[PDB]
Amino acid sequence: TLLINQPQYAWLKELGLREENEGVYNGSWGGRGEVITTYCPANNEPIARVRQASVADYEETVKKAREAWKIWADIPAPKRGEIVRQIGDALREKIQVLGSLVSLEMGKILVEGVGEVQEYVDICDYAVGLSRMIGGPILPSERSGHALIEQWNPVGLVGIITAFNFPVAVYGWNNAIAMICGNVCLWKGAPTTSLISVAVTKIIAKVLEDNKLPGAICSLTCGGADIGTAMAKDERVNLLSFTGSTQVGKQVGLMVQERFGRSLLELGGNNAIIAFEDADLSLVVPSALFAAVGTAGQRCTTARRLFIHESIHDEVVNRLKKAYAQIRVGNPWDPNVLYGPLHTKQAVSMFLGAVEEAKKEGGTVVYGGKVMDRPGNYVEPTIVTGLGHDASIAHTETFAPILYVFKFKNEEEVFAWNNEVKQGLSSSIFTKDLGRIFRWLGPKGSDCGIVNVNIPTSGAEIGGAFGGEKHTGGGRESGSDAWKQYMRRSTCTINYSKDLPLAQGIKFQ
Amino acid sequence: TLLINQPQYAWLKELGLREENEGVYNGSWGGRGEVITTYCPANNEPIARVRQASVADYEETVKKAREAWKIWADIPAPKRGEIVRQIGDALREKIQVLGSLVSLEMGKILVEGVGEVQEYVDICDYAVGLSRMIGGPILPSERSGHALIEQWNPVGLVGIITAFNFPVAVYGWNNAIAMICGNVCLWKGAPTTSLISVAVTKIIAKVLEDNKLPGAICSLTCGGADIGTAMAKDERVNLLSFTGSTQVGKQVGLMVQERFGRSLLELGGNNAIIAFEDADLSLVVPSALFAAVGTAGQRCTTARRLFIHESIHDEVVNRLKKAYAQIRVGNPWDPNVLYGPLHTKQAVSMFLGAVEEAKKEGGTVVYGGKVMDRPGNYVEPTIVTGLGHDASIAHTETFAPILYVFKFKNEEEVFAWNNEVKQGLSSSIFTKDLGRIFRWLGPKGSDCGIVNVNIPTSGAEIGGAFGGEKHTGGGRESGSDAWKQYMRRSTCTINYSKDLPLAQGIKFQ
Amino acid sequence: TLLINQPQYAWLKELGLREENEGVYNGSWGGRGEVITTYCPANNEPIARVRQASVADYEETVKKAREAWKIWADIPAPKRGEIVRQIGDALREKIQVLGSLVSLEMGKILVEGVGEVQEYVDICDYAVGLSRMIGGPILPSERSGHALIEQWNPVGLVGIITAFNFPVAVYGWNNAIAMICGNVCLWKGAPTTSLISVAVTKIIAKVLEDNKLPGAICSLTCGGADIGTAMAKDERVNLLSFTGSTQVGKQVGLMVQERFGRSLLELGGNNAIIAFEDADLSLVVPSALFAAVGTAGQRCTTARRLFIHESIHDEVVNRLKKAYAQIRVGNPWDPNVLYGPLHTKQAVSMFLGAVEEAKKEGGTVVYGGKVMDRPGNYVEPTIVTGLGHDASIAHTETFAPILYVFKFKNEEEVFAWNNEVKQGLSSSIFTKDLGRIFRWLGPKGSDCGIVNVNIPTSGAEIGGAFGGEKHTGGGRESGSDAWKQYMRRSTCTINYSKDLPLAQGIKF
Amino acid sequence: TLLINQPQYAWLKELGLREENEGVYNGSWGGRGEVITTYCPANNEPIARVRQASVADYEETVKKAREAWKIWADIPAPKRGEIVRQIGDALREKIQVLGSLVSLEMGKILVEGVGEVQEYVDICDYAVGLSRMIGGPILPSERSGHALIEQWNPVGLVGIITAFNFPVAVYGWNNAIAMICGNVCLWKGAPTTSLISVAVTKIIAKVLEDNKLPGAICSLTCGGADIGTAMAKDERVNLLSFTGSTQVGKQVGLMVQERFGRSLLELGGNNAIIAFEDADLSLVVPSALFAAVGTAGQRCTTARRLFIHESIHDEVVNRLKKAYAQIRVGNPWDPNVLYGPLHTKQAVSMFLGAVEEAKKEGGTVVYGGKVMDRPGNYVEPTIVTGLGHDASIAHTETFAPILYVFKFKNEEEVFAWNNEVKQGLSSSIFTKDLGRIFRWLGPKGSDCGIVNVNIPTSGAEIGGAFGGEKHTGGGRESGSDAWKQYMRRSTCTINYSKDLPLAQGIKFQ
Ligand SMILES: *C(=O)c1ccc(N(CC)CC)cc1
Repeated sequence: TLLINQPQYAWLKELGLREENEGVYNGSWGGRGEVITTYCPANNEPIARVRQASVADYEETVKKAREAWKIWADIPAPKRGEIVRQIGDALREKIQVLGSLVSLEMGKILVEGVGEVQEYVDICDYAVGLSRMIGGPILPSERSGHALIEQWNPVGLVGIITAFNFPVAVYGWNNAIAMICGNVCLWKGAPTTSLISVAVTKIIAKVLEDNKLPGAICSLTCGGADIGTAMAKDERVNLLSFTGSTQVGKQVGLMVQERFGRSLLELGGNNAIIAFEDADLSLVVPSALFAAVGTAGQRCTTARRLFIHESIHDEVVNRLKKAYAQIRVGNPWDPNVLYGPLHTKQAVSMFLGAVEEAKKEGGTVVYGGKVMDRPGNYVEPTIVTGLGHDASIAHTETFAPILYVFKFKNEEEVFAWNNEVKQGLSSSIFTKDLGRIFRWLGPKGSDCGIVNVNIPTSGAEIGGAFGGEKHTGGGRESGSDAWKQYMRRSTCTINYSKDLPLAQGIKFQ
Repeated sequence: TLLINQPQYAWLKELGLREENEGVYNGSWGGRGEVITTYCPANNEPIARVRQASVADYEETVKKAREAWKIWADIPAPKRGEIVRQIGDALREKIQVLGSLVSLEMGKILVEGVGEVQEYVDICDYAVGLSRMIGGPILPSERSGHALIEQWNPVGLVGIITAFNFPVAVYGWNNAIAMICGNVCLWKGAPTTSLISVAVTKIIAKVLEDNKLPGAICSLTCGGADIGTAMAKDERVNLLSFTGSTQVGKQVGLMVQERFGRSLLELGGNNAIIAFEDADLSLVVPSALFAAVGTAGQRCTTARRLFIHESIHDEVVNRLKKAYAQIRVGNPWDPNVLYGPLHTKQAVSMFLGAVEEAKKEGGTVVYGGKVMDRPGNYVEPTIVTGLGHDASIAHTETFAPILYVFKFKNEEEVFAWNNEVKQGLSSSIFTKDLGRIFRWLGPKGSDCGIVNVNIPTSGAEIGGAFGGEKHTGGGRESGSDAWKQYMRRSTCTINYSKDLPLAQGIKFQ
Repeated sequence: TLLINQPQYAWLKELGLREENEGVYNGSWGGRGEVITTYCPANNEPIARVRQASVADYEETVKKAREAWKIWADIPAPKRGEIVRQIGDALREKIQVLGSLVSLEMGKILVEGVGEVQEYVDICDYAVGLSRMIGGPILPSERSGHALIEQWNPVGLVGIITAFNFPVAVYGWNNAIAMICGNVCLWKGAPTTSLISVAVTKIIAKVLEDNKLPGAICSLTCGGADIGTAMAKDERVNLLSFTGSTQVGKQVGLMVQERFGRSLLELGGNNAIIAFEDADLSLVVPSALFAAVGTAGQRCTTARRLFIHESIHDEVVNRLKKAYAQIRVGNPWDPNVLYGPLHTKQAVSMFLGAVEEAKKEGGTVVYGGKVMDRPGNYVEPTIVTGLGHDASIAHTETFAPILYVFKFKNEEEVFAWNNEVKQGLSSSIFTKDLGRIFRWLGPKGSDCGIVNVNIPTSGAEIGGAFGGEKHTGGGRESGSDAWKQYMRRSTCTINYSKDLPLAQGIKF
Repeated sequence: TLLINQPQYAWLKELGLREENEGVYNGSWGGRGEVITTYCPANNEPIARVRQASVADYEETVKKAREAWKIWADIPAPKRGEIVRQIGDALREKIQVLGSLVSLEMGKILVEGVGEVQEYVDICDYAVGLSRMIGGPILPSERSGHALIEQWNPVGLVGIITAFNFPVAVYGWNNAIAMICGNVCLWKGAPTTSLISVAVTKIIAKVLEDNKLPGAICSLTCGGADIGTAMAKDERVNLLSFTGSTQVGKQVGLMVQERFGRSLLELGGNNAIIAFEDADLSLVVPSALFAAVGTAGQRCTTARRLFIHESIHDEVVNRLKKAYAQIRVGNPWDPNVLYGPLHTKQAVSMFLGAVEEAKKEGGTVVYGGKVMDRPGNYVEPTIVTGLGHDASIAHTETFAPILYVFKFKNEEEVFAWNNEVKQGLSSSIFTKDLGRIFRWLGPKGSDCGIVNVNIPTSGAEIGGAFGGEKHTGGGRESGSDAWKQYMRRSTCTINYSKDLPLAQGIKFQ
């Protein structure tokens, strides 16, 4: 029996969810594709069903979205910002129930569920002001009687593919920025968080409908690999923002590049925390814990590698283990719980696989490493010591709560060890040395898109451009001038004079 | 026998050119790959020889360049700008002999040869000031006692692959920007302009060596497709700047995405001039002429499509016909010449082929279309009417002086025809209508990277970012914030406070 | 009796307004100064009274404001933006009663009273995003192992003196930008719009109070010339944003410059519309009309000079006559009314004085020019022809609905005539000539702070920096990088190396 | 007799200086005012004479510069940059003789004389690139069919009044920026450095004339307070850049404000150095020495106040006195000499008076404090301890090598002590504490325009905006966006649509 049919989950109806929901929106609701059932990862019980998009659904949707763009692009950017502001308020009005759904279908703890929705509300308030600012410089032309200007226009249709772990905010940050930039959007979320994608889409839909705007401006085509690949190969998709694993992201990027389209890739992470001898241990230990076990280690910015100086290595590990024992586990919707279940049953298997490989490669499990004997997809937060820093499994992103601890001696080698992996999302060092801090930020420091000091790998905010380097994709979202990725630059020369070109010996007229 | 061994060409020696020249520079001069002889396209005679890089030479060069980066990247950006300043002066001191070499080996007329070198001089002076400006904003953090900064660092090794038509300035614009940004450069130019590449490298090498800097900061590895492919597949090449055809650029782009590297693609063009009924025809006819026949139609920004409104179609054509008949043909280095040869004999084959396919697709040759009985690779400037705007040969970049003329009635359809091709480099309308001019610059206007008004498609300067959209690659060079393509962005959060994270019910210390 | 005591004006109570109101706020409410009574320009009746600030009130308010700054400047800018966001929402909840108060105490039509409040609401939303963006560039130092950064910090206390014609939004645009930039604010509104100042202050106070912040962050000291003069001389006022007449602003600027303080001046205007022969007359006539008679000619951006090409002059004027006679007059809060009363009785007399002085200078009144025989400060919309462009009364800002119409021949001279006056706020041409348009925007073009094409002199918005040149002050508000005027710049070089200076022959 | 008649100073003729020189340059060279004689501060001997500007000279010059502006303003900004580039070149060619003139007439040592000319050279190279960059943003209008652009135009005539201590570079940095911004310049340098002003003018004059440009673009009218006051009152001076004392600057500022003009004020300084307990003393001692005695303590950024923590107070003071004794004083035009003479005889009097006023204030001279028995205006570098930090002479800018030393205990109070004075030009702290450094840069830190860490108060470069706060004037020169002070902003809304305003119940046509 589906949870949404049980009286205790009647609050799901406040998001407009039913026993069977439509997973396509383009002004109209539909879905002739495969009917998927999503499950609560805390108890493996089925919640509700979503009818995904068929190829024909995708086709019709893309066409409706591009026709809607003809209208949306002619709307002044500040007025597009007004729509985004209204989307912000609309999310506020549903922040608790939507945050509850995120906890229910995805499995993160409630304050992170609500918090993720707040991140979307926050990016909306940000995009409202940015909508009056987007543009380029007026340059002084070297030619008398000419103007030189930099114009920015929408790319057209922005395809948005998102991962499971942040089923609201990742789309949200692409949505808010793309909309003020005059783009229409097409969403294909993770299949396992389909209800969430429908819930958000319903909220946005009403805002567009109340303002007499075509709903295809924020289109939805639920589905899996097939819909996603279609988006990657569709020339009508002017920008494809892909958020997910490196393995899938590599193929999406290659498909987009094949058709000379634009891609925005936000891929995997393997982020390290480095603790030098002069570090504040009262700061290092709790920072490492929450960055490693937060969301059960299912953040792209999760701390997965911990380099500690030889002098303080044993102490920091011992203090970590005593703190790992206090981590409260249970239902994600339980306010006393710090630590929820993994998203899927396969995630649990990957967890055990990495643990076994780590041990085989000489590692030692000083805490955890076992599956919790209880309903749901619960595993113990895990700390592994002894592995060589260049161990294969350590160089591999395992989307699970496993922290590999390494020893080091000097600044030069430990910087290289942070950079020696293929991923390049987030990084952090903990130290008080002024010279070291700036070298860390310099050309011989971290090669990551996020480079932090005395704050763990999860430290980011709206004002800055978010993304990573190398195998992380190189794309950027949110702040700074990240909006430029959602627009096309044109360099324009306007001759307003009555001057004629030099004839060069040629008799004209 | 070689031209360089003749008295009238003794000026070649002033560029340090000999009978056979080493085609590899990395601090040392060498080359053990295939020997190539480059020819003057004006008379099809051998000039001199260059010993190209072997694969082993390339490996050695990359190693030395990356080692040279360790030193170059530690040098303050303004001091890197001082180096670029001296490069500019060195080019100034050799501008006539180098300009002549460009005219001799590539085949553009002398004023454009010198002019191209002048462009490298100008971008150097520009980069000097820019070296003191590159960087990111300090942002206000949402967290108390935290600083949020945006850092920019060199990507490292910048591979530059350039085309034949601008064998100096294309590399030059990439070089000046990359160097102030802290990168080392490895250059592979077009094989048929190898002497020009060696000459430029000698000039830069002397500056680097006079400043006691490792010469591998500006490395050279002359070679063909194999050396290029090696660069495209080399992980040690952080950024690959490719300037060339779309066919080759597509494959280069894919190899780079395959290894999650960075590419900058400046590819083919099929640029259109659109003349409206209200256009000043005394401005249109000369603008169209010079944009079409300039550099024997071998500019990437060459005008290849000419849309004329029905009312003025025949008048513009006749005036172009009478104007074309006055174009002065001769050797590039001859005074007061306007039109030289095509670069290769194969390029002449393409010319004839496109002409044949044109009249087979319904086109009429109203001027030119034939080869000139003269030493070298000389063809007649050509005007073709009657072709449908969607004809296959019209949607193709034929790098020869062929101008396709079309009729249009209204503004909506003619904007679409400019945009319907796969290329998206440059575009121009000639009109006096205020509204139309802004619609042209707007979201419903040209889709090109360069959108001009009352100035032909060749209209571009340093101050702005240069590049195109769609199949042109998306890359940008020179002005605005194009320097960000040669650097990696990091978003950095610095905790300078003594605050500790919330305990969340866990007892630490 | 007072208007606030009559049943039909009971809606005033929704704004916290009483018979007699405190005109001082600094976390606490008070007022031991003189009691002022403001009046309704539509019927010359008293609305309610306000206790203005005494000297002691001013002193304790400044001190409390600078104390509150120690807390406010430590609050991260994005969080300050959140406060400004809540102020925006609080304004939305009172947008109709506040807009009605503006129509009542100031005199503009209801849609503009509401419209002015909406402008404050919009600048708040704008400031929210901007609060995450304010800052300077990290620059590449020429010194190895050195960092070069441009920092921006709040100036501290920002004094805000405002005019009567826009008694809500002018303060609003200053308040929103100043707050995200980390400053505290002291507001001295126009005396004749004291109730509006109190009402707006009550709205902001609750938000600050609900968020457990010191109320002095947005302080209010109602008062006249003496309080304003004090702010101009007070070294504890790090920035004085002044919005008012040129005459007053000049003295304000000199006092602030005397003590090496910072000033932001937004002063008078004498804004011109120029209609060339190639202009769309269907655009020119209604644009000229609304720009000239809007808010009874009481905008700083109001069109006062109209230059028309001699070939279209007579046609334009005639069409303006026919349009002017359809202008609907009445109560500003009454529907379909386009035209309310002047702000004060003094303004009416100044209106008549300019009319007579224009006749004596050789001008001709082709429409209006008289006082309307009705309750309130109502005067007819006026069009004056025949004056020479260099006439004294034309060069003078008369804050009243008077439009001076001139003829011109060439583009060169008419550009000079727009620039020849002392004011330099707004300017507009109506033409289709591509070249002329860019010349208008160029070095030989308009010398004004606002330079418009095919849109009248009142064409402005939030995204742009708002201000004028020459006798208009030179200050800027709202958009672009106008926030820099509310902060101080510092250029910082940071040596993080272990390298020592060159000994230069000396042994250490 | 004059020093320009002794063949030992024959090199003065390389700058085109004669016995009596014209001090007025517009299109022509004139001077009907008083004839001033300038003296070498090292031997109190007359060098040469300069015929200064009469009132008629000033009126003619002003009128001629405004006519020249009509031509100069039509010249594209990048082409104006080319002129500035040539100015930089001409200075390079005369850097040795002009630098020697600075040492002769002003009194600073030769490397600082040549170095000051190099500063002008460098800002010229900086300006060239900037001239392609100046402008405002294109913004999205909230109105359909409307463009919103920010424009920047020259202010017109930029009047420049400069001090004695930097008689080349201060004008230089004003000139380079003002010119590329399209303004003409009127220069009135310090009366005591008249020869330098004329020499600099002659260099620029040759450049302008060789380019067939009206020489009035860089006009010169030598004079004292009378010419300066006329500029401050002149409505035809759209911008007055004043560089000098706070006393004079105040009155200048008031006059310009009286007539609603623009002023850029760069005034007095009273710069402090704060050394905390955790400071590297190997860095502090030489840093404080060179900052205090540099240019005989006649820099506007000279360190005049020195706050040392009580724990390290006695040591640092001793080390300074030990190093102070090693300072090699002599002729400025002589090698290995670190300290030269004061500029005038009146400067020596002010020096002694300040020494006396500090003794009566309870301070103790621990080194120097007396005049040097030798020709010229030579004084001993002085160190004063025991003074109260709020002593009247301590808050006073005495333009002589006098360093007041104060003790402190905690961070909050010593920050206040740096800000407690009227001056706010430059400030420096020396420490390693991460949190302290950021607080120093924060809202509760220094109130100065230059806020340095681990570098003396003389630390400034081209890239950043140079200027101070409070009684220092508020003006900014050189880097960042300081160029906006030389131009006027306009916010331009362009209606390019065919739309008509709402009739509001009125019948039109
Ligand atoms: C002139 O009357 C005037 C100037 C500025 C404003 N603002 C901007 C601060 C409020 C909309 C209103 C009126």
